[PDB]
Amino acid sequence: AVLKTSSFQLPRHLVPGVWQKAQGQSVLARLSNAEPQEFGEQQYMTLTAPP
Amino acid sequence: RGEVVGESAEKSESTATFAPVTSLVRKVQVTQRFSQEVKWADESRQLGVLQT
Repeated sequence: AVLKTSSFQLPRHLVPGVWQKAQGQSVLARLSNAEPQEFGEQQYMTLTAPP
Repeated sequence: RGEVVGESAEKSESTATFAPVTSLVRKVQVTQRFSQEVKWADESRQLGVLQT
């Protein structure tokens, strides 16, 4: 009988890199600019009703 | 196997045959626990107990 590669049970070639679906990025990071902040709760002052 | 062929006699085929075998894998560890007192004692006296 002729020799065939089935008698070797060859292992697969694992190729580098990972294929991924795209992920949706932040909208808020594009639509509203980051203000520089120090650590802790900020407070903002607002007009409630005019004269 | 070899074959003895006369002049103009037909040559046969005889072939090597093969089979594959797979390993397993084993992880083996030793962990030894001691006080930092044992370390300072060994290391200042040069006893070599941690090297042992």
